[PDB]
Amino acid sequence: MVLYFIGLGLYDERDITVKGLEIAKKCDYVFAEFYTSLMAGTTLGRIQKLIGKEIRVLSREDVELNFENIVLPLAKENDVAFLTPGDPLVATTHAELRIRAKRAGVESYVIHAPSIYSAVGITGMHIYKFGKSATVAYPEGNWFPTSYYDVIKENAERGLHTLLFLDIKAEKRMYMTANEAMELLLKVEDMKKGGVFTDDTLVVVLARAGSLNPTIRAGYVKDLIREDFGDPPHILIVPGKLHIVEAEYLVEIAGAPREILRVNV
Amino acid sequence: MVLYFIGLGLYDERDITVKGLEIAKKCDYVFAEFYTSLMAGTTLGRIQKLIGKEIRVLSREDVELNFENIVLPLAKENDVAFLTPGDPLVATTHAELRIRAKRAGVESYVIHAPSIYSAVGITGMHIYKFGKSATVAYPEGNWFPTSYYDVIKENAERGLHTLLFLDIKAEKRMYMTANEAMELLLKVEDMKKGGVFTDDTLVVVLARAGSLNPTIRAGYVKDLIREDFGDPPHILIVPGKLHIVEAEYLVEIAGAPREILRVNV
Ligand SMILES: Nc1ncnc2c1ncn2[C@@H]1O[C@H](CSCC[C@H](N)C(=O)O)[C@@H](O)[C@H]1O
Repeated sequence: MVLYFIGLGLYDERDITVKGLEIAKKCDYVFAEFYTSLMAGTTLGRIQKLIGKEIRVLSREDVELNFENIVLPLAKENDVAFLTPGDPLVATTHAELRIRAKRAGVESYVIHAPSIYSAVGITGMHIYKFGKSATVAYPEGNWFPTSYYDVIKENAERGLHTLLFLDIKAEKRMYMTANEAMELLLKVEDMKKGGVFTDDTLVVVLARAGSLNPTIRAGYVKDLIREDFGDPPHILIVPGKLHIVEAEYLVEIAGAPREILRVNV
Repeated sequence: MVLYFIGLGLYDERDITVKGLEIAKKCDYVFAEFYTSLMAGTTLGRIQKLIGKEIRVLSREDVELNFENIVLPLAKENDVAFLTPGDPLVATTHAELRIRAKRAGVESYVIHAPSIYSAVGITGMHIYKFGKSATVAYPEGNWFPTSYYDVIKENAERGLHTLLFLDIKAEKRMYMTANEAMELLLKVEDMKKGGVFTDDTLVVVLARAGSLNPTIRAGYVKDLIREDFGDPPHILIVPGKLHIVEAEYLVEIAGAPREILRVNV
């Protein structure tokens, strides 16, 4: 009679919370989805071994089209778990699944876990100063979306930081690197000429958040555009005007050039 | 030989990540602070039992003034952990403590935990639509803080949602309720008269996120300002322009007035 949305965390199988793990172990059936994102630091097998239950993976169609036919039926006479990378419901479409549960007469509970949305706090930048977020999507064919560029402009104009989620082709396990994102942004700038993203723009790259050894680098596009930030996933941030304390952290912890203390503060 | 920043999570001792627990259990010394937030579902004893170590609790003064004299010295010859509610680097100044660690020759690592900043996803509102965040602080003496009012105004003008962290006076066991936050906002409104926060403003309240049964309520200030949302902690949200799906969730899950379904595109 109960459905549990359980978050898996940032990177590997140990990023789930103790609460999530224990609940998952007591569920009769355990489902999971890896289309909204991937758990780059582990494998389905390792997650299964930790939970001690076989995990049935669901595709985007399985969920968006048949959630009420695949998952909910079992939740009627059993405790069912639905695992998702990060924190449940941080992905825009999963909240509606709670409504589906309701109309099916199934109780649902959410077990939270760390999300890159909150993990960016490790960049040393004040979380309250992050504005609207955006996703840098790979262009394709005659389609060249650029709304993420406008988001940076609007945030920066108000002295706010911009968190940029990078595109991912989960099915094919293809990660967009911060380098590719920087190249795309420069391309958009050349098209729009808004003076929003250039070689002189200060950016911050956070790679493999959740890991004990994430890569945290800060600096100007001209210097970081071809730098190796390690394996995915990568997150890109365009800070607004920095608080001195934010800048000091980027310099001392993220290897930012001393120049940011007088140019970006 | 190292210092660990480990989050404890939203509500109880099981909100710590498996990663955080396994590491905490192997540290030689464990410190913690419980003034940045409130974990309403646990106690020091239960946390100690789970980790199997004695925990020395530090006050805001111990940390901000003497972190390098109380914690860092031991981290030079031992494995030390510093525990905090939620995520250690979200809506705190703990990030700066990493700078102190570096300058003291101590390597530090961060272990994330669920944060209220991302947990708001359970309100059904799109995470990317949250703009700048703010804190509603208790007036003191002749001092009446009001900056949070301007944050709401700036976000709303952009159609963005506003997350409002509520004040806390740990040593006095005072946890600002959503009701008190609403009362303060109405007073600021009377002064600035910007039409930002009135009895007709739609707001969302999330209390005790992390628990299995958090209170999630949406409605007009006039109706919710005297409603009982249960024990603290609470956070207040002022939605911007709602998506249909956002409104649908608030109605179905948060008991919001069905009239908000009719969006004024
Ligand atoms: N479980 C919870 N439910 C509702 N609000 C919460 C909460 N935990 C924290 N808050 C809110 O955030 C304030 C503390 S701010 C510190 C937040 C913490 N680093 C984190 O990552 O969550 C509280 O006063 C309250 O307004």
